[PDB]
Amino acid sequence: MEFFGESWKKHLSGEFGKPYFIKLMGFVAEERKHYTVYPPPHQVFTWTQMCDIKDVKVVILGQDPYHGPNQAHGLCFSVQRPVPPPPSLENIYKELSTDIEDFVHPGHGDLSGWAKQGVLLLNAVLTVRAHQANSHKERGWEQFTDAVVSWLNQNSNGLVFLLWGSYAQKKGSAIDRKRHHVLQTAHPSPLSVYRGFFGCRHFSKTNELLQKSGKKPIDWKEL
Repeated sequence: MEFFGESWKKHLSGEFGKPYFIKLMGFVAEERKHYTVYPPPHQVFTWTQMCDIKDVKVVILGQDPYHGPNQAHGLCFSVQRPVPPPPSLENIYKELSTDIEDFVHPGHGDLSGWAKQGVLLLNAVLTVRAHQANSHKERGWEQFTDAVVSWLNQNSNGLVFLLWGSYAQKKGSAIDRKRHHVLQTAHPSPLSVYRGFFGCRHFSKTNELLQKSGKKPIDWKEL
């Protein structure tokens, strides 16, 4: 697989030969003949290029990639310059400013700095037709990302999973809470942020949990 991180390729290569995945790649290829699909080919697996698979420490599960021009770049919640941070990400920064004492709003929404430190920003569906939310759901991506979550669940220890919102909580329902830490709350979207996300303190809690398992904490201000 191209544009796919080496360490990830070594452990997930088995998925590449399965019927559902081969069908999925065919479907996405067909879609790109007739539509603009985001993210562009080289950014569909950005989440595998930022850090080694064994350096993953924290997992944040998302649902669908952004469907507007230049927004999605392979990481959930993240947008690259010059796109302004979406409402959900602004709410994430708000929580961070009250939770992590040294947090400074960077004025952009590119979360590459977190990905570099082992924060896996994984969407459940990895492509989308331009301007059409959820247009690529149930074509095989969910099985693939379930396989990625299953691999981490069984081959890693002491990961922190942040499950925000209904979709993420369902997808993360299979995580072994004896081996990993699971923090749950409402989605940071303006529509639900007041249902628990504000005040969840997931960022300091994550660092506290990482230390107790002997892992290096995330420097959340490092964006």
